[PDB]
Amino acid sequence: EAEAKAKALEAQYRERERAETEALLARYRERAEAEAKAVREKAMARLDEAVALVLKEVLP
Amino acid sequence: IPGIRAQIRFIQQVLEQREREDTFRLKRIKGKIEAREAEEEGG
Amino acid sequence: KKEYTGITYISGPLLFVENAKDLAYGAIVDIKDGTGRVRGGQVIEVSEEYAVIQVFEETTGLDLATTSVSLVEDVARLGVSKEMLGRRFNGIGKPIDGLPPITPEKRLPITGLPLNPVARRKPEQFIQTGISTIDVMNTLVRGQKLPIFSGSGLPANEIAAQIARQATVRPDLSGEGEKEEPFAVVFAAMGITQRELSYFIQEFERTGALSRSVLFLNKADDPTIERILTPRMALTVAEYLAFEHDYHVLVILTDMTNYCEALREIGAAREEIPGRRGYPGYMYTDLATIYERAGVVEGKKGSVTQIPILSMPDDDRTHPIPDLTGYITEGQIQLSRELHRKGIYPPIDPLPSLSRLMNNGVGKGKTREDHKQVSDQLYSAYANGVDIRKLVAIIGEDALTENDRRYLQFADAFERFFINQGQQNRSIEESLQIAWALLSMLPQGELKRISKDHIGKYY
Amino acid sequence: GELLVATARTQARGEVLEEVRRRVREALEALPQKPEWPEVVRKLALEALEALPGAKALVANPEDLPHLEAMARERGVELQAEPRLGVRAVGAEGKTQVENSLLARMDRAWDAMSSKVAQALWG
Amino acid sequence: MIQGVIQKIAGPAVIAKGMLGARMYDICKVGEEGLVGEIIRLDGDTAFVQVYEDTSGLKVGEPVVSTGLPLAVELGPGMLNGIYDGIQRPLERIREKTGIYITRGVVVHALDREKKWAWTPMVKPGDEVRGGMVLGTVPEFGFTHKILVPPDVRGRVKEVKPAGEYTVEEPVVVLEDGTELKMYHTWPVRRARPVQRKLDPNTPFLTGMRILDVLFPVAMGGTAAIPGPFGSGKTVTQQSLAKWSNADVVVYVGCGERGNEMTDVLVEFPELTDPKTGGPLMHRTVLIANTSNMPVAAREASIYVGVTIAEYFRDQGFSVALMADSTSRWAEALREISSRLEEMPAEEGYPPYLAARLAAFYERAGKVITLGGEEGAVTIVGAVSPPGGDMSEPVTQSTLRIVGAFWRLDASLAFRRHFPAINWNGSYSLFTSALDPWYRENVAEDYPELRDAISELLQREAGLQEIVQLVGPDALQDAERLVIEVGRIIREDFLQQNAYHEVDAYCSMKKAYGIMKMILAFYKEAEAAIKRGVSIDEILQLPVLERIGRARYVSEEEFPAYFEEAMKEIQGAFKAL
Amino acid sequence: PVQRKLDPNTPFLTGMRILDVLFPVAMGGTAAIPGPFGSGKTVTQQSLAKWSNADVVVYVGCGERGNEMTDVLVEFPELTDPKTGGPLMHRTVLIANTSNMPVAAREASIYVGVTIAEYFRDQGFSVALMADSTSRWAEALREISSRLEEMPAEEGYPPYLAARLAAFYERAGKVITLGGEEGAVTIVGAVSP
Ligand SMILES: Nc1ncnc2c1ncn2[C@@H]1O[C@H](COP(=O)(O)OP(=O)(O)O)[C@@H](O)[C@H]1O
Repeated sequence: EAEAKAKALEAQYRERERAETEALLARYRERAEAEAKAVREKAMARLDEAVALVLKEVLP
Repeated sequence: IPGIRAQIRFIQQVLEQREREDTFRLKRIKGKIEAREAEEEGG
Repeated sequence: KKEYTGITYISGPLLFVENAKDLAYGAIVDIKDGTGRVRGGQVIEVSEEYAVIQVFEETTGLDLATTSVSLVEDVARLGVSKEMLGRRFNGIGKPIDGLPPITPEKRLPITGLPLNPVARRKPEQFIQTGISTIDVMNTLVRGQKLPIFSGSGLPANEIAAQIARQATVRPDLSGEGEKEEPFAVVFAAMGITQRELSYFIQEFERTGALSRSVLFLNKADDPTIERILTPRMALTVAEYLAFEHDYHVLVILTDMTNYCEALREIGAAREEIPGRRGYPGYMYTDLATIYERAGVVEGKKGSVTQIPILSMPDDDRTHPIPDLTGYITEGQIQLSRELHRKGIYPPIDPLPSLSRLMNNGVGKGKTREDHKQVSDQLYSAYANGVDIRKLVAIIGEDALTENDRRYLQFADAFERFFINQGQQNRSIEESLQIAWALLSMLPQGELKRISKDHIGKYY
Repeated sequence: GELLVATARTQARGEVLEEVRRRVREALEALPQKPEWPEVVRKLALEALEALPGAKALVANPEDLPHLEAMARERGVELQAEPRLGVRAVGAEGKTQVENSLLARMDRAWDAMSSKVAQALWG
Repeated sequence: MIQGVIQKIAGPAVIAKGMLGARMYDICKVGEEGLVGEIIRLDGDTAFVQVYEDTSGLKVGEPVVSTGLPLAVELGPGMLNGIYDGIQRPLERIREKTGIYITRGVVVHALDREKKWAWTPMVKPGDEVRGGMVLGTVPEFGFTHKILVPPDVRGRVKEVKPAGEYTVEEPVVVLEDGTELKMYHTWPVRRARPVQRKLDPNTPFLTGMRILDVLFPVAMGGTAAIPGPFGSGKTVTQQSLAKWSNADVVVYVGCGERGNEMTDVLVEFPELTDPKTGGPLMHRTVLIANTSNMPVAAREASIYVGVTIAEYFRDQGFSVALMADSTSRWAEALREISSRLEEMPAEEGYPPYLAARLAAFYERAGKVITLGGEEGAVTIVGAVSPPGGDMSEPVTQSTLRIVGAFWRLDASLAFRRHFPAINWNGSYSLFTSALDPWYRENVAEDYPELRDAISELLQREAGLQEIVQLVGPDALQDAERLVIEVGRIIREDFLQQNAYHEVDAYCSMKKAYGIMKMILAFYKEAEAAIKRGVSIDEILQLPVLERIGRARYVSEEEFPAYFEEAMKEIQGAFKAL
Repeated sequence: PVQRKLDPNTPFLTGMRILDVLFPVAMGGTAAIPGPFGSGKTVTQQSLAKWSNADVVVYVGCGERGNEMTDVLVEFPELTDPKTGGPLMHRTVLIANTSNMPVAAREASIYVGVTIAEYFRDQGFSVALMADSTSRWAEALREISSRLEEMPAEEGYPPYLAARLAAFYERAGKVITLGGEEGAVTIVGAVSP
């Protein structure tokens, strides 16, 4: 029964581990998509300026 | 032991000196090619 | 972009193109033809009226009629972004990460000369590994160049990236913390096969274990030329990491056999005057010059721990390649066929294997003062026992005395249990425990390369 | 997880940065037909002209070279042939043929300052 | 292309003229003996001739006019069955136009542009297709070979011909780019085919034997190697692999060959029973022979032709079984160049291009999913002649970490009954650990165990070996001759394989398995005998040892029941005594 | 020059008994010792010199590994010359050479100490030549001799295979210098396998 009880632990140990680690991914990924967007968004506004600047070096 | 030592001993060296020639033979060739042909910075 | 045609003469990987007054050694330019095709070639041996380019392509869809040079950049060498860290690379490094290019925080010529003679300082600090045996018998410290003698069809390779990922830079036990030690894992392969290449993707990529690492790796498939420079990258880059911005670094080579194999080809044509094994000295040179990134420079605890990693073929130091190493490097760590066969993980030889400097970072409650004699306990304790092991069909565990019969049994428990460990990531302290235990099988009437006092602390 | 976020952002910034590059590049291709364009011609035409100590003729496309009157008079006194996104020069025998592409200039500034330009964007 | 005739009568690697703008490595038409060149160095208008074909008429002013393009295999119908020169010339056509003797300038046309071969429309016009996309069916055998879009040759359809027997170069789709897919394509050897993405082994090839099929299990998509010494095993140790393979397409290619042995390959494949079919092994074999009398560059060609096929097929998911007849002659072929080209080779006359001429090429493919969306198992069999014999040839070290398996061949070992009795440490196939999943189910979970079980003894036995050589069984602990003798059967029925001992013509997983228990048992029963105190002699003198001694005399089918008795006969000739 | 070279036949004191008792030194010759890795040979050179019997200390590397190539410097004042009271470093010219060093760096390394020694020697000063991997010096020589038209058509050894060797040892003894005094010019050849 010291083996048995521990067997009963194991289930949960794999399950809870699975469920959470798998869940952690959801949280990260779906936040990754978002955070990726937010550096795009910072640029969007002040973006034009970049083109303008870059264009200016190349032009003469 | 000491016999079988001496074998290696023999080998080695014999292999080795051959190896001079490699270069020596090839070398002389290099000299030719380069002497006729290495004057492209002159023309 | 300075054009020059005047390609006269196209031989093998070499190429003349006229001019060569304007050029500074170690140069590269794109020759583009009618197809405009890019082939790439270092501009080597600048003559005067011509150059010598050593291109790397195939010269087909190529026209002597239209040739030129878009002057690319002679002394081209990397930029650098130490914070570009999610990077994964092939050879020289074009994104195998596929992530958008670095921010050249600085720009690094890959050569610059190593350290200062007056910079370096003799070792003084251990670093744990996640492996047992390779911390006990031979004990990892920072600024240590530990060659790891591999052989042919072996899983050296595995035990590399394996113990790689296990690793965590550590000196907690000494009385210091671990907060201010950045851990820089720099990884570099070469000559990678389809199979192997994915094992890579497996480890880093396993979880985010690239969470502290970069790949760089010139396939066999890839040109042997670009190959050469491959290390020089992370070599140079590594400085910028720890020496310029403290990390506690890990040099991880790959059979540098390859470099040199690769080296050869260049010369074989270039008429590079031989040396031994036809191989002209400077192998000598270069090899020195690489691992001179060891030692602790003042103001930087962020010193690099080095692992030079190659194999001998006939597995003798006969080959220059180990010899060389074996003259300058601080150790030796071999692996046996037998060993792997016996399934010992790590499968690392005994007496053949040794960390030359390791007193310094150990002991003193950093791993116990007792680590010392534990190291020479088990050495001789073990080694004796293989005497027994090897006299067995002659005289078995009968003719034997008890003690020595235990020293057969010691050996058995030593190899099987300690040195094999599979993939378990032991802890340095968790490694020492074992030691005690195994030795406990033998009486203290059969222990003495540790004081009884100390052995009784863990008996 | 942190590593997934990190890639995501860095990746994202590239998509932006590349866009800005493209617009300039695209812009540089709408330049040969501009009204302020003949003027630009001879700038790059001159730039190339400095680079060759030899000379022969100054070559640029239609939508380029015809406009050039400055060095249609000067240099080789010609408006010979056509290669637009640059002006190149010829002179002093072969092997000297140097260019200065508008797009190689793009690639010059772009390739470098993928850093400062990125700064102009973020920060 | 660029016009020239012989400018400077100078070797069979001559100097042409009028050849500026030249593309190195480009096929040409040269002279009048059907002669053809390769741009093998440049000097503006004057060009380094690579000379394939012979002359005995080298003089000045003889054509040397390039093509500005370079080499190509006519890929498509007709390859399977019927020999192909290293020129990819169906030697039949030649023989019919030559005679018994071979004669050049006899250009023949590789595929039948003059025969009627079925086709099928399957697509639509006003629509389009990309590379590697099915078109119709030209057939031949149950090894039916539809035709796909050749890639790099991919556009918008405009018609789709009605099914019908047509010539191979007949278009059968014309495209709205005015272009036309036809049923075959000549294609540069040098160019290497793209794919959808790289796939990797985990599945094991089986060459129907035991050594390299369990003891060094062969990987499906594998890579391999063998130095087979001089008049000392290789060739004849390589053919049965052909007729014991799970190949989709067998690709027999031999280079530099001895004519006679290909009068025992080429004319023997008809009289080979395809088991996946019935008739000629030539059903899925092309046959691509080249000899050493046949030129040097043909000697190269050979190789690079079966690459192309391998790729062509790989796309089409065909599980290439290529087996290469030693490169070393090839090596020589390059390396004789060096001298004549007045060059500084790599060591002892080894051309310097080596890595160059090996390495990319070898790691081109092996079980790799394609744009054909199928797994072409480019399973390639590297053979080497160690002409020095030395276990230290360049060629070796370069082989390192490129093959998947490697083995070496002892001669007086092999001169005996067991050809090939080799050192397994004179070998290694690390390509064997990823097949363990697959084995675990497929054969069994102790199918990988039981192979581990052998090796334990086999290398530890060396342990003992030395002491043998330090005295021999002459009063040494009763573990002795246990092992010794054990190992004997382990090579004798268990791995002494022969096509000719037709009882052991083939060997299976399960057969091997059977065995793996047969013996195991006998061993086991020896353990508890001797532990009980038994002297091994009588264990020696067991008939059931001979019952296992029929185990290469026991074919696979027979095996189940055969073995099932012997596990008893063991115990009867063991527990008892 | 030094006028006559006379008889070095007064032995060199080293302060460790048995050594000189067993195999003494004279005072300006050519000695040797092997001793590679493990059993820290460095022991000797430190203690040796500590007592010595020379009034000048001379050292360099040629192949010695980085940190250790710095170690020397460190151990110098640790060595207490009670003659001076303070450091042995007092009577110490130091030269060095790791191994990454410039080509002719290594080649000169040697030459340095030797030349200089004579200076002092000529002035009446007992100098103290030692050795770090004498054998490894030669490595470099091979390298050097490599890149040349010539070669070790010797046996993988630089031609001038007694050349550099010679003067290196011929120069020594109990000189009656130009200054008329003497400078003890003891050398120990640690080719140290
Ligand atoms: N499995 C085998 N059983 C018997 N003989 C074999 C076997 N495999 C190879 N041989 C022997 O190989 C000999 C010839 O060598 P071969 O294998 O053709 O290669 P090589 O060209 O390297 O000599 C044959 O005479 C044949 O007896």
